[PDB]
Formats: sequence, structure tokens, C-alpha cells
Amino acid sequence: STHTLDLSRELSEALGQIFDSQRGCDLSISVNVQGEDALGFCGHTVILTANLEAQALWKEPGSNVTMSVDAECVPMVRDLLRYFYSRRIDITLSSVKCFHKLASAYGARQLQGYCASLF
Amino acid sequence: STHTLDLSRELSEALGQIFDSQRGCDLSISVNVQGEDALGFCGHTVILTANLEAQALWKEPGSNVTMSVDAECVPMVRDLLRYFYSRRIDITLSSVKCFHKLASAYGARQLQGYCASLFAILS
Ligand SMILES: [Zn+2]
Ligand SMILES: [Zn+2]
Ligand SMILES: [Zn+2]
Repeated sequence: STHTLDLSRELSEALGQIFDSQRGCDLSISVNVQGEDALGFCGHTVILTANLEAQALWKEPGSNVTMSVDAECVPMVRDLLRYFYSRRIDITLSSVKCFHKLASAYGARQLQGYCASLF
Repeated sequence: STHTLDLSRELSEALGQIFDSQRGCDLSISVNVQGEDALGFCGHTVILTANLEAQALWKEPGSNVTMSVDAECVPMVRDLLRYFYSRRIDITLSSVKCFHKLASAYGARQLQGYCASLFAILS
């Protein structure tokens, strides 16, 4: 009797693209690299607070957060933050070390255990 | 050699629960029945503007929108709005006509096509 229309497969890229746009943000994320603010991004608290992986970024709208990362892991930060939206992430043997360090530091427990397996 | 961690199966209910909570809204939706404001909901423009199905609700934060619906279709409005978040919707023979009317009037084109096809299957 019940029929379901299911277009939820579109959600991962719809949310990923919200991050990519950097429009309508309500959270500022500064990326500290050995004492200096090397990178910046903005976030959407409505999306981030719905995700247990992004608990380090659970703040009220209008807030500012500071992340600290090592120079070698800078090219992986954008991918980590997009993963908090899309809930999808591509990991290689050359990036596993950095994603394990980032996930441990920010308590993204699903990603942390996934990288640990690949070590 | 690439390995993909994919937890996107959680997205539908994570977004559905944002609508259910009615917290952190930036859009007011009034449902008008026969000239009177019968019921109300609040929305999240960050989620709605990312969805082509939710076109009729593409507004700037702080806006107020009014939806006119027939009295018989009032029990279906919550499910239509939740569908704009979750991208999942349950349709029965007793609800198909109301979802087809709502989808047509508000331009939810994927749902409109689905109701039209489902009706041919059920009857
Ligand atoms: Zn069937
Ligand atoms: Zn693998
Ligand atoms: Zn039809």
C-alpha cells in the first residue's frame, strides 16, 4: 500500500556543494599552521550540528573557531571539512597519515577508525 | 589506489530531523486554508535553496512565505515540507491526489511525475 519516492542519493553532493560555495555561512574557521593563520574557511552550523563527526565545530551562529594543523596536512583540511557535509571521503596511502591525525585531533571517530585500519 | 568511506546513508534522516526539531529556522511558512491561516511551520533556507524541488520556498533568510492549500490536503503538508529536507516521501492511494495537487501547484517536478505514474499503477 505504501510507495516511497527516494531521491536521498542526491544529498551527499547537494551538501558538498553548499560547502564548496562558501555562501550563507554563519561560522568562521581559522586554520593555524605553526603559530600563523595560514588558511580560512566558513561553515554552516545547521549542517554541522546534525553531524556527530563534526562535534569540534558544534557552535552557535556567528561564532569563530580555530583549528591547528601541521604544514604537510594543509592540502587535506578542505577535504576533511567537506566530509562533514557530504559524509564521503577518498583516502589513499599518501593521505591516510594526515587524515588519521586530523580525525584524532577533532574527534571524527568514524573517520579515525577507518584510517587506523588503513595504517 | 583510493578507498572511500561513505556514510551518506545517514543524510536523509539527519536532514529530516532538522525539519522535525523546528530549531534554528530563518523562514516562516504560513499555510492558508480558505482565506484563513490554519497552520504554520518554519524552514531552513540553507537546506531548501540546495533543492530544486523546494523552488517555491527559495527566499532570503528572515522571509515569510504563504502556501494556499485545499482543506482535504492539510494532513499532507508536513510530509511535503519534510520531503524537501529528507528527499524521501511515503505515498498511499488515499494521499496520491493531494501530493499530485501540492507538487503541481508548487513545482516539485520529481514528485509531480512520481504521483502521476503511481496513480496509473494503483488504479
Ligand atoms: Zn507497487
Ligand atoms: Zn578499500
Ligand atoms: Zn498525473
